Amino acid sequence: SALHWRAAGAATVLLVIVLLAGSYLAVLAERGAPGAQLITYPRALWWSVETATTVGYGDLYPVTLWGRCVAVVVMVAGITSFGLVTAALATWFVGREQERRGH
Amino acid sequence: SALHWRAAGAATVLLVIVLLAGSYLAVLAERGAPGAQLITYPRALWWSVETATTVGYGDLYPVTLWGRCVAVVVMVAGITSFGLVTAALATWFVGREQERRGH
Amino acid sequence: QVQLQQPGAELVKPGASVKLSCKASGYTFTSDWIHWVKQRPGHGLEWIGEIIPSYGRANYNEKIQKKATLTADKSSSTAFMQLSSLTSEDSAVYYCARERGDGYFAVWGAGTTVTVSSAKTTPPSVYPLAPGSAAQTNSMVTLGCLVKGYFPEPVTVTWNSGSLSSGVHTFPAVLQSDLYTLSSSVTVPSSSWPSETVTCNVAHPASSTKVDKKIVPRD
Amino acid sequence: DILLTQSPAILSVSPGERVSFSCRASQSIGTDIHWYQQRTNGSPRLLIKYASESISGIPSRFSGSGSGTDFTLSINSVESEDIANYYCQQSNRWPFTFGSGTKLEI
Amino acid sequence: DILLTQSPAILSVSPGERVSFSCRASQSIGTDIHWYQQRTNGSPRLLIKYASESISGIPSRFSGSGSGTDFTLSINSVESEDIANYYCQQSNRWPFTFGSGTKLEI
Ligand SMILES: CCCC[N+](CCCC)(CCCC)CCCC
Ligand SMILES: CCCCCCCCCO
Ligand SMILES: CCCCCCCCCO
Ligand SMILES: [Tl+]
Ligand SMILES: [Tl+]
Ligand SMILES: [Tl+]
Ligand SMILES: [Tl+]
Repeated sequence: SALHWRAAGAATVLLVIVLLAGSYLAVLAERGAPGAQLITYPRALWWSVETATTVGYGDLYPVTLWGRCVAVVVMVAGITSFGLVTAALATWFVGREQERRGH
Repeated sequence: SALHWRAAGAATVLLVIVLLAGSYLAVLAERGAPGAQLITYPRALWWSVETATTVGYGDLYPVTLWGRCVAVVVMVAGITSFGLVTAALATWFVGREQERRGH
Repeated sequence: QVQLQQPGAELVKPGASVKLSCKASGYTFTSDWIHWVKQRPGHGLEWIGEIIPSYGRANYNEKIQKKATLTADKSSSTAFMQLSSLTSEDSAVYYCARERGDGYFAVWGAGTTVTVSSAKTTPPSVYPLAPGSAAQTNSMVTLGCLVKGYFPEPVTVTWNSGSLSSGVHTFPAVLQSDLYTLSSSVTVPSSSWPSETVTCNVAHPASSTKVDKKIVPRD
Repeated sequence: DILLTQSPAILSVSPGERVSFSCRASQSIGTDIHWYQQRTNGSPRLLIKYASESISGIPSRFSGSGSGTDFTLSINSVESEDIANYYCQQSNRWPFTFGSGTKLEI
Repeated sequence: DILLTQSPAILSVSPGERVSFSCRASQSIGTDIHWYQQRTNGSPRLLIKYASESISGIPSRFSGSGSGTDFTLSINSVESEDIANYYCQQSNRWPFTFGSGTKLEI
């Protein structure tokens, strides 16, 4: 198991922990704020996913300071993990291309 | 400290300066435009973050020319920084994979 | 089985304060929220607030004056709602419900009847009600028992320990200068009584009393 | 905060007829409306969740519908056990809110 | 531009009773409503910010609620010092706007 693949895996597992923790913390953060809609766990988990992927449809989003803070972590964990998968694929291509060049 | 890591850091610090400056300039740009909602600093800072990450929920967004210009810088600074983190991770993986190949 | 347990009643003097409890059973998830709903006599449901026991965070309806304070004891699976400095306006049934974090109230408690007055607690006098000697009957016979002179509400009246349900009517209590009165009526087939026993069980939570009364023919 | 309006406070229906309870939301709330039944001296009982999702242990006689601002709780062929107060509640925006309620009269 | 409507211009209440001031927004504005108090010959004084956030230095007797289009400023147990004009103002969309105001009368 090469490093880039161990990191990709680690990244995926971690991102999933951030999606769950984040969903739990968003709801906890948003309740108490009138008009808040990021207030039930199931859709909160869905919200976290569309936030981690950066899609952000606009159906759900935090309105509180702490909920938005939770959001930032989720966004960054999402952008960073996927990016780390991109970098792991680049490594795979570079090394195979090396072998192919007989370097 | 390798280059890719110094750049990643520099990138993060810079992105944070663009998030703050941008929030300040968005508000300054948007006030005076009826219907504008990107008009108070706290949510403006939140807006800048979701713009830098490209999530763009749709809760806040500029309606003025200058506010949108501010937006472009924030988007590009956001897309560029994170991408620069991806490239820094690729470098880390490529070099470790080199050592692993004993190249 | 019974998931939320709330004590039947609590009497409180104007200005004083009380703490109601809500012991939970069945499944417990860190995602659970315990809610408190206030219902005044002749009024609808009113949301007081909520609490996430697995964190201790509570939120309150900002549309009404805050007379409550939510807390929970994770170990005893017990949520408590403290009502402080009450007035007659605070008298009502207070239910607690469990919400799995999905928006709806799956289960509710029986609710605690809170009464705010200076009056004293008085258990009831459960007199029986059997038909007089000159009373004829048909396929059925109507017995009953009088619950009088009690305070505050409520009083659960069952027949034969709840084993007798049909033919039962328990009329709303009427207030008579600091004391309540009500009657419950049960109807069984004439042939069955007094061949088969018929007893009215009267429980008065505020006075921690519970009494029985066999309804037998008149001397 | 979302206001829930329960059309007529009382509904008169003939035995076995079909009855519909209306619950209007002051704004669009998807299908985040839940119905409760409450008999005299009773605790509220969940009848329908998320506008139309049935709850086991509840007669198939009960069904709910609607989305957005208008929701309906229906009882196909009403019977005496159904005499009670029916409430709708929303979980779309905080805080959760209840409708004033509608009494079923046979 | 957002119009803020303050229901009755004058509100009559008995000493110590609870009073509620209504402020309606011509469109949905979250909780971006702020309440001001102004006594005769006085400057406006911030009472509540963001619909329900209390301000230190302000009696706990005052509280606000609502979100979207309907907001309420409440005074639990009114007293003479409370006689004044109450205004609501919004910061949701530019330009900021004020409600016409409601006078408290005891
Ligand atoms: C130029 C837009 C780039 C959008 N990204 C990548 C494309 C996604 C289809 C979204 C990543 C979501 C994990 C990167 C956003 C970086 C802030
Ligand atoms: C990232 C740290 C957790 C976010 C804050 C949670 C606040 C919960 C409510 O009090
Ligand atoms: C990127 C340069 C700053 C954006 C323009 C700000 C205009 C402020 C208002 O006059
Ligand atoms: Tl994106
Ligand atoms: Tl997006
Ligand atoms: Tl978007
Ligand atoms: Tl969007």
